[PDB]
Amino acid sequence: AKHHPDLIFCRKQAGVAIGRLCEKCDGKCVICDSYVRPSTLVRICDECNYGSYQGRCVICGGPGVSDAYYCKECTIQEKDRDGCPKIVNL
Ligand SMILES: [Zn+2]
Ligand SMILES: [Zn+2]
Ligand SMILES: [Zn+2]
Repeated sequence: AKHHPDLIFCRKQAGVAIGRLCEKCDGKCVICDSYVRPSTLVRICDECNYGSYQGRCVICGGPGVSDAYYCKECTIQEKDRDGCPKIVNL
């Protein structure tokens, strides 16, 4: 999370690529880490989808087994409207 100073939200325009979650993170919200009920499918930007992290867990980088969602509280607070929710290093 950030917290960290070199870490931040990509927030680039999301495209058609769908964020994933590993077995460990399944059900968890990409933004708040809660298990509030899933509300909207996570999409990531073309750059976050490229490379080593492709198809990997959007939260931890583990092997993706299911699609990531924003929870209902997050969609109410409009956290899905900011763009790509992946944490990046910069
Ligand atoms: Zn949430
Ligand atoms: Zn991104
Ligand atoms: Zn994970």
